[PDB]
Amino acid sequence: SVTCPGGQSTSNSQCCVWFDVLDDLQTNFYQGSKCESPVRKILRIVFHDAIGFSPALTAAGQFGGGGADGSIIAHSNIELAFPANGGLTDTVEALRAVGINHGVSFGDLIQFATAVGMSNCPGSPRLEFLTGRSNSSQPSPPSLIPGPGNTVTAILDRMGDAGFSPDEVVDLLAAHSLASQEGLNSAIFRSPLDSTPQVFDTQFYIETLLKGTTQPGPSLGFAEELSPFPGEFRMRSDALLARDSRTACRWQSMTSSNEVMGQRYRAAMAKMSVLGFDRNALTDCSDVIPSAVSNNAAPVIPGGLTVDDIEVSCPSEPFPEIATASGPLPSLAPAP
Ligand code: HEM
Ligand SMILES: *[C@@H]1O[C@H](CO)[C@@H](O)[C@H](O)[C@H]1NC(C)=O
Ligand SMILES: *[C@@H]1O[C@H](CO)[C@@H](O)[C@H](O)[C@@H]1O
Ligand SMILES: [Ca+2]
Ligand SMILES: [Ca+2]
Ligand SMILES: [Mg+2]
Repeated sequence: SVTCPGGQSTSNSQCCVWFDVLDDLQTNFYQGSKCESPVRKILRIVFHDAIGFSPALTAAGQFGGGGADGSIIAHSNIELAFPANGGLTDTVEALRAVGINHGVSFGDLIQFATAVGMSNCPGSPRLEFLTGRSNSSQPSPPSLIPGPGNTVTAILDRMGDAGFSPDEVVDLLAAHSLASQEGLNSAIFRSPLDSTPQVFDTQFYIETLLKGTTQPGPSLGFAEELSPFPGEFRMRSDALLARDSRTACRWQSMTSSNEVMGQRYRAAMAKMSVLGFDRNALTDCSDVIPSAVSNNAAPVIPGGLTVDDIEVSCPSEPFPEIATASGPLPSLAPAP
């Protein structure tokens, strides 16, 4: 182990630079270690950056993309033109300057920012952080990012090609527990995807399974479905994934334990963090990531709804026993 200039101990000298980056991101990018829009955006970026990897394209004699190579920043001119990459400009620009001023690769920076961002959100696991990804990259081919109107088959197909099994697709989606939408229905800008957009918990999995009864906006936008209460937005792909036979059971098993959800997501994320790379070539700097405060709230079916309102879709196991909150129906405020 080594002791960096500032006095912090670490297992590798290549981790030292990150303590400075941590200080920078928390102060400025995160505006005081907060769990607001900046974290959710970075979470969109890390997914959109890494999934630009496709062994099948490579098989068809084409460039399949370099994965988590930081290409979304390096080639933002091309990638930010992608339909799926709307609303990310200001975030890409802010990160570009951080990577430049610290001499760290874009690929590594995006991964670091994700782990650090999540620590500011109660309930989040301590994500793994590897460093050593090259700073060079080619722009990602278009159409490698799954969209909200895609069919479950198409989604599982794209993710499978990248290396994720259906279970892992459900695990990765835990990120929607700290999410809102800004571009699917602008009339309800920043409507949350679950009742706790600042808490990494199982509410997302529970709420997407409740019967859709409400139209939160003046109209139902593109790829929008009815949600269980005012202020909450339900994306079509989440709705289908929650109920599809190929993913239903994993989804349901994610409702009762925050601990299990965290562990699974963390594992899935570690796998996604190295798409396009060989982890044996990277250096482990996980010890730099701070812990997130604990979330002790129990998973609950909100607003007087009961298990009778849950559209059970898994045939092999009963819906688990969880708490029920008293009414009335909540009305979600926009995410910050
Ligand atoms: C089946 C794959 C997925 C689809 C189809 C999908 C689609 C979307 C869409 C359309 C939005 C709304 C963006 C907007 O209009 O502002 C969204 C938001 C979000 N997504 Fe995904 N997503 C998927 C997987 C994931 C994964 C794996 C992550 C990252 C680990 C993630 C993280 C986020 C976050 C945090 C937001 C919130 C952004 C914000 O509040 O500004 N999603 N997702
Ligand atoms: C990474 O590449 C960009 C150009 O894409 C450059 O401006 C930046 O300084 C490079 N960073 C490092 C750490 O080499
Ligand atoms: C529920 O009420 C909230 C405020 O408490 C709104 O944001 C939402 O659109 C709905 O009226
Ligand atoms: Ca990429
Ligand atoms: Ca949540
Ligand atoms: Mg009822």
